[PDB]
Amino acid sequence: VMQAFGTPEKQILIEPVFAQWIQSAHGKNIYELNILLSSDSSNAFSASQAIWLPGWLNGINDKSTSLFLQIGPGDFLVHHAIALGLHTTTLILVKGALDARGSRLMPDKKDFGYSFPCDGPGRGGTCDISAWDAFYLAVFWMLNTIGWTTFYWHWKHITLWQGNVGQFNESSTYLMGWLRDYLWLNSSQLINGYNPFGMNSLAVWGWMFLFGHLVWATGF
Amino acid sequence: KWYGPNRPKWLGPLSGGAVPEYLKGEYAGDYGFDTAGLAADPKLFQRYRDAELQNGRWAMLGVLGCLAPEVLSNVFGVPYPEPVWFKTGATILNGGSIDYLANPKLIHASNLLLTLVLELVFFFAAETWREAGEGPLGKAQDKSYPGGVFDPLGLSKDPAAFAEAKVKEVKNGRLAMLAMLGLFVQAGVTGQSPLENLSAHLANPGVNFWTSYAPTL
Amino acid sequence: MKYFTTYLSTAPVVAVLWFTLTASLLIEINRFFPDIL
Amino acid sequence: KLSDWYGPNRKLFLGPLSDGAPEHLKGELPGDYGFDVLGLATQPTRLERYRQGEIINGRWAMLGIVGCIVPELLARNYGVPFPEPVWFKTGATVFSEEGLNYLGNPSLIHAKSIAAILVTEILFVGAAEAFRVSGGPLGPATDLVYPGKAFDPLGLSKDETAFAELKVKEVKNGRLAMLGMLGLFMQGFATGKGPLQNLADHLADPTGANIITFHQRVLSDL
Amino acid sequence: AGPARGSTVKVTRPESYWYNQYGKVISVDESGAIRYPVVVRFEKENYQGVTTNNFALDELEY
Amino acid sequence: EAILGLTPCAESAKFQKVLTKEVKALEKREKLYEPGSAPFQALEATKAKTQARFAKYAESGLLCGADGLPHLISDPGLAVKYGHAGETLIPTIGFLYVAGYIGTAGRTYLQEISTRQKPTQSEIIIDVPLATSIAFKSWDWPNKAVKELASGTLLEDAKNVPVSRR
Amino acid sequence: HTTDLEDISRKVFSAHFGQLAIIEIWLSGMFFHGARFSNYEAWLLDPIHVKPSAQIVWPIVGQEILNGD
Ligand code: CLA
Ligand SMILES: CC1=C(C#C/C(C)=C/C=C/C(C)=C/C=C/C=C(C)/C=C/C=C(C)/C=C/[C@@]23O[C@]2(C)C[C@@H](O)CC3(C)C)C(C)(C)C[C@H](O)C1
Repeated sequence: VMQAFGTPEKQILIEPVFAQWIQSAHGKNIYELNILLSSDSSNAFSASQAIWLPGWLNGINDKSTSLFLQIGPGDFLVHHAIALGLHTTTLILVKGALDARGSRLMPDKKDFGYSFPCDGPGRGGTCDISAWDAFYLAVFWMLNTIGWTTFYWHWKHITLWQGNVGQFNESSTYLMGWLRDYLWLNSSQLINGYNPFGMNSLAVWGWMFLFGHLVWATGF
Repeated sequence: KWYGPNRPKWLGPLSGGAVPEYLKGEYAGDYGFDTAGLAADPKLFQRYRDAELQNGRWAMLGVLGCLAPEVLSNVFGVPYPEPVWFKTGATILNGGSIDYLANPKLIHASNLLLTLVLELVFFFAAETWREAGEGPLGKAQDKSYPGGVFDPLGLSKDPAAFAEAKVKEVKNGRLAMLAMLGLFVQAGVTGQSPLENLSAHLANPGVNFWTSYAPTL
Repeated sequence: MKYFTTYLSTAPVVAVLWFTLTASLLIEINRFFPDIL
Repeated sequence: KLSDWYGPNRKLFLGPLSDGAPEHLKGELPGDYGFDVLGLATQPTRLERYRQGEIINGRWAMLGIVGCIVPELLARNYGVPFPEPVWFKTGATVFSEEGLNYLGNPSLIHAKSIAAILVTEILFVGAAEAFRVSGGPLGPATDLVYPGKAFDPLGLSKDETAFAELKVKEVKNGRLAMLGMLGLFMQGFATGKGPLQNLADHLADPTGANIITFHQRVLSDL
Repeated sequence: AGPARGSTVKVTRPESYWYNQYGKVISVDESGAIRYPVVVRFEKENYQGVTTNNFALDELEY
Repeated sequence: EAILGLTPCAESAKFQKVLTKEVKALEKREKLYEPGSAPFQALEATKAKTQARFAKYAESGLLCGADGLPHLISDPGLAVKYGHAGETLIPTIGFLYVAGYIGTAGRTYLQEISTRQKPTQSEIIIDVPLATSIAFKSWDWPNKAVKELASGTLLEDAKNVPVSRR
Repeated sequence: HTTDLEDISRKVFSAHFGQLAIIEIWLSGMFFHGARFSNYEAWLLDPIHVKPSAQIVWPIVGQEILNGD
């Protein structure tokens, strides 16, 4: 809503300082925090028989490698999204396993087994009360959560490799950025794999892209 | 100074109708003053009693602690950076430290938030033990008057002396509370130290008043 | 009016009223003191 | 009859919408419109103390509002030479050179020391209040709010019904006066002018001088 | 022994909706053939929507 | 003070770039209208507010990133050491006071009506006097919280809590 | 609620009047917004160029950007 009203300076952009601290301790010097391996005077740094350190520090302070990528507010939000997905998947599965043998709505669930449809419309109705149904519910949450992690990994690399890390840093803090500068923009060549003019070697991935859309919708 | 039905009262000789009924002279400092009826509920009265003693005892240590480092700097030559009470605090800000008795080998504290967090944690423990009335230092005899480790000299053993000393405590407490409220308002109005405020009214009884600041409002 | 105040005391009326006041207060604060970050 | 102001058929604060009164407000008191939304008088001891409190603050407010208005009224609409006629500026005029001169006239009181005014106030008004509560030279303290021996010379409080209607007239005039006083404080804070200046500006341009305009101005100064 | 009609009991039958909750005794049956003689009434209805149930003596704490 | 690789917004060029970009957009919109007309006045009010807002962010010690947008510091130690406690740490205390108040008022009203004849009628028809009294008496809610905690009246005992076959 | 078809008919007829009342409020609104917060008189001179508009937004929290040209 801040981006939509033309006021990007009124975004809430929390720095991930705890992850930047850990990165600083590993030897990244971009956050000017000077601790452990990023301080010259520390015991960890000056450990005589360290000897992996010159190689390591060369690697960790090179933009080309993905050895501890730099992070900012966009990284803070998605990491909390992933946390939401891990906890929510866990909650559905843990409830599944801990309410497996019985609950208050059905105290004798162990006598029906892992997978059964329901216990009928009585007691207020009991659809999806078996532990198998908890698994079935949790798979949607797991796909959503790996979805969020792979979208982040991809967009973060695609911008690093093209050089414009600003794109990710600027756009990743609001959801129209994901929709427009990630999904919408990077679907241009894919959907031109076969056109009225002709076809290129992306035509197989084009077709498999619509096939996926169809199979997903058929599941509904 | 006393208890009972014919104790000192708050309007003195003219205190016939000035006493509410629920104040029957059972607790220390009953002068039959409660014009807003706050203590009419007897559970609220127990609460407020504890509160009046907590505010009072804190006020006593406070007024002693607001005056003592100024006096030490004045009388003796103890080189406090900003020894005034409303200016202490800022010493730990910027890069400055807090040195007890202005000696940089004594506490040498520079982390404000570590200080505050230690204080809240220590208080969360000790205040929870206070409210429960039982803890490491023992079980309390009364919520406001714990005794035991808290009374190492055994001055509460004698019953009559204890009854008197409760009246001494609550009256010093009240004074200290008015002192502290004094300190706050004086700082807010005059902007100077409270020993400078005293010196200014000792030098000149006259104009050096609240009625040199009142015209400016 | 003899039971009209009891109707006003019911949950959706009290909710609409309370949200309206709370919303109005936040709007008026955000008129006087805008852009607090 | 004393029935529109007492008992179960009294007039209540919400008007036609009123479907009854709280339980602690029974309708045995003057000016009981059944208005205790924050429930401050749910204890009976408090309801007694706050009854007295309301009447005393009212009486003092009625004397206050009149005192606050009239020396401005003389100085504007009659031309009495007051140094500072505005009530919130008066009081520093004892630290002037001519002092506090009743009606302007420099021989009338001519006070210069706040110490004497304060000490006489503490003594005099200290006495008068302690008498009010405990009883004193002008009678016993049988009723704490309506004594009536020395303090009712014209014998107005004798006709029972008339006493119960006058009682309600006291409270309601007292409430008006406390709202008036509160208005003097806030308008003092808001405008920095006197009350009758404010009344003059309202009367000049009613739309373009009120509390709405004031809030606009505040908003324009951010 | 039985509870008194009108007394308060606590259910200790684990499969019940009202386990660890308190109910009022309405009736006790005195025959020994009856398997659940005590009738208890509760304030909170269960998922079925009923508020009463028969219990044995070894399922109540009185 | 520049920490964590961030520049202060007061001495950031990208910050100024952003302010320029917003003000330029408003100028373009103003070109269409006449210098005295009321749309014009609206766009001027908008531009004024905008410049004021950036000025405020500049004198608040806010810290800008490479994007030129202010960034908040949420470790309390870093916040307090470098004067950024107004970004998250004070709001924390402010939220936790108001949330404790709302909870306390709600719990109080519920514990009060639970002793009535039909307690569920007092949930769909609110006892408005009772609710206002509770709302205003609950400003000192830690009194009740620490009392309940230390005394033991906060928690129901496990024997009285309904639970499943476990 | 009931089994009586007369009582049902009566409820239906009366509810119908309430629907017409709410429709009439909604139309009155459209005419009022058109009389007091629109550019209808401007549009009447130049239908081809002026775009019809009859909802203004209040300035608060930055929403005034929705008041387009
Ligand atoms: C008195 C009201 C009240 C109180 C004190 C609590 C307290 C709590 N809730 Mg509960 N809850 C409530 C109402 C309340 N809730 C209501 C009305 C709902 C239905 C939406 C829920 C649904 C709910 C869920 C699904 C969960 C909690 C959880 C919790 C616990 C953790 C905090 C939290 O998750 O907040 C979150 C609170 C909400 C999501 C609901 C908002 C509550 C509103 C804002 C306040 C009460 C409104 C009420 C109408 C006020 C009327 C008072 C007036 C008449 C005086 C905490 C014990 C969590 C828990 O179990 O932790 C272990 C949890 O998962 N609550
Ligand atoms: C009884 C009654 C009534 C009343 C009343 C009255 C008169 C109540 C008045 C209460 C009052 C006036 C209570 C003040 C307390 C002050 C305290 C606790 C101070 C602590 C101070 C401390 C602990 C700290 C001090 C410092 O931290 C400081 C500040 C700065 C630092 O550099 C140094 C140190 C750390 C040392 C009514 C309402 C009139 C009518 C009703 O009917 C009956």
